[PDB]
Amino acid sequence: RMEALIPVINKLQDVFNTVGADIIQLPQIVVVGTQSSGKSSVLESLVGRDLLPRGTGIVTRRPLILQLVHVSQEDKRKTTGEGVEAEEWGKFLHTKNKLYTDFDEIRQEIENETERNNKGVSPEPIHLKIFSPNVVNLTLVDLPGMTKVPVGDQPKDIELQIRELILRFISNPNSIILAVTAANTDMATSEALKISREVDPDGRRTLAVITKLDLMDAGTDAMDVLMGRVIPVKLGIIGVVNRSQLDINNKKSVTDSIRDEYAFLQKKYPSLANRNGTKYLARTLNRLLMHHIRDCLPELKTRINVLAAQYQSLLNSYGESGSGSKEAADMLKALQGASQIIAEI
Amino acid sequence: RMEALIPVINKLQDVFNTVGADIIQLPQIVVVGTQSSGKSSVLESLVGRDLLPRGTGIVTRRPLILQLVHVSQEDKRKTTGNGVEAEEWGKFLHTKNKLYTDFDEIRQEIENETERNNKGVSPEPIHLKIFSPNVVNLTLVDLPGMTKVPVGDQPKDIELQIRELILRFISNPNSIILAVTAANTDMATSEALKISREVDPDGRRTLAVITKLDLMDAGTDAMDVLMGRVIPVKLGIIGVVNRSQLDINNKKSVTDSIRDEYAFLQKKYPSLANRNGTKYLARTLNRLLMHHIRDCLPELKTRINVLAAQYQSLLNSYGESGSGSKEAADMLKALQGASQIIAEI
Repeated sequence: RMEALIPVINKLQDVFNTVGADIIQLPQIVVVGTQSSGKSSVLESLVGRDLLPRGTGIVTRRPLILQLVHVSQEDKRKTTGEGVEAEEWGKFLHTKNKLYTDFDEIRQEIENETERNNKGVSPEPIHLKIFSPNVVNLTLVDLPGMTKVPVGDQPKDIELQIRELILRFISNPNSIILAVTAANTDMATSEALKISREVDPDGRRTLAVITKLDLMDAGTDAMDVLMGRVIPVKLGIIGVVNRSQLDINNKKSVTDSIRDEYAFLQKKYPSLANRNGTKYLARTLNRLLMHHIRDCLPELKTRINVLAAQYQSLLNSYGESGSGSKEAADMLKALQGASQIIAEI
Repeated sequence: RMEALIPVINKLQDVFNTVGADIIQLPQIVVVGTQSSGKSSVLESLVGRDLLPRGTGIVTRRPLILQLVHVSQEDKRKTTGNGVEAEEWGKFLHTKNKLYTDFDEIRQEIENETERNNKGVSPEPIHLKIFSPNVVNLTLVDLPGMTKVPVGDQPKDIELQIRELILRFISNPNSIILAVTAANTDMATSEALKISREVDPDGRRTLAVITKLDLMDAGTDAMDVLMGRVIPVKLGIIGVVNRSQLDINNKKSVTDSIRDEYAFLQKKYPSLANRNGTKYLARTLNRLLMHHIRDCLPELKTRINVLAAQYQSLLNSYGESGSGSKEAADMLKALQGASQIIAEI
């Protein structure tokens, strides 16, 4: 079937990046949320294990394009450091074709690049492909979390740069914003939903994810929110119950968590349990991204053809080293690779 | 979707094999046809390139379990023995985890194992997994081709052994018979269809494939056959136009071949072109095998548990080396692996 489009857009995310993927306006999902929104837990429940750096320190302030590539369970490698085959592995773009079978080394490597003009915030994303038979085909551009208070309600000046970086990605007209908000907070005044209404006043291209449903105060529930009566978003409202830090320190598996999540949703939200949960979240994002890329593909393949022409006339106006011409030349070479990938189905 | 059943049965096809998979009655598609039925071309049009041994000699007289495993185009290997990422590769069960990037070396291995008590025909199948982004998830156990004339109409007595090998596989109640017949032959007296009516009088579990549609005599066509007015099979009759030996020697690609096949079907069979062709063949067989495995799965995992019980009582009757007890022990060990693989979805 011809909805195998996610790997093609993955290749486009790699062929640009350095030359600038912003002007291409690639169809992708931008993950926005605060730092106590369980944002890292929503991603690790899709991966199926620990991955993201779980110690704060002074790091984890950099975009992370997470590319989950589904494989069959008969597709295995040799463990890094030469038998015993590895069911899952990973590849960083900056390390080229180096293999990563130990997920502790993968998690270490994510933190090794987030720390390396950047005054604490760097716009350059980290490209990481996770090959696994337990994930669906899905790509998520993960952005640094905001503070749960507005910018003026906290001292650190660097927070303005964080919202600048977020607006840089969600200003993409072809980006789908996945806003993550906790249930034990005032979801009508969420920092994730608030900043999404800036580039998308209606809920046209925004899907809301409500986390930590079991951490709400006694006597209330998210029934009014999970039924589409509170948050004005139009791509859907999905509630999940991810792993807590206590579960991770107790080495609870994602498999055990999604099972206990289904039980929590059947007891508390029986009439809504089939449209919520981590399993439903991954299935919806896969279909949502596939349908979105297909709709934006004819626009994208014209966008590449128009941009290369205008960059060519930009080189001639430059005349006959030169940093402006070197920038245009590299961009023209990236568009040549982009046109080849689109041409190959 | 939880149609991850083709890799599961692929693992079962490997976990048995040595101990005997006949009594397990695995859900699989058995390809039957004559020497000149274009059966080998129907297999290479699904693989997408040359694969099967193309020199006769006196060999290729063994079953071939061909397991096409789809991969994403970002899933590549190192070439056996230049950088050069490998989009496709292969692994033989007898060579364990050895990699095969040169497809000429893969063809060589098929003939190295098909030649190695057997008096010209060996029931031991050759297990070969082909990982490729240009194939669909599909498994086809290919059996040695018969003679175009009946057994009594040719001198070699080994043909009786050939018919026995086919009847051994298609007598499986859970096997789907893929009958391959040429269009320039009398399909009412086809050697492939007639042996299929022995184990399957109606076309309950038989799909007919008509090849070489462009090789029919002037003034005739397969319109009466592709409309279900001739061959009494019930899973469907699909006609294809595969590469000839002239096209293979001229290094024609399968992409160009299916290009000419679609054009031929628009000219000669305009009202039926939509339900025929190689693309339709792979798409139909992929759904056909997936649905068949899902229908046979609840009974299959009951069979494994019952067989293990009956093999246990068989050991007890044996009492207190011994080839009969060793056979029962191996079957209990293989069924132990089968039960674990089935338990994991």
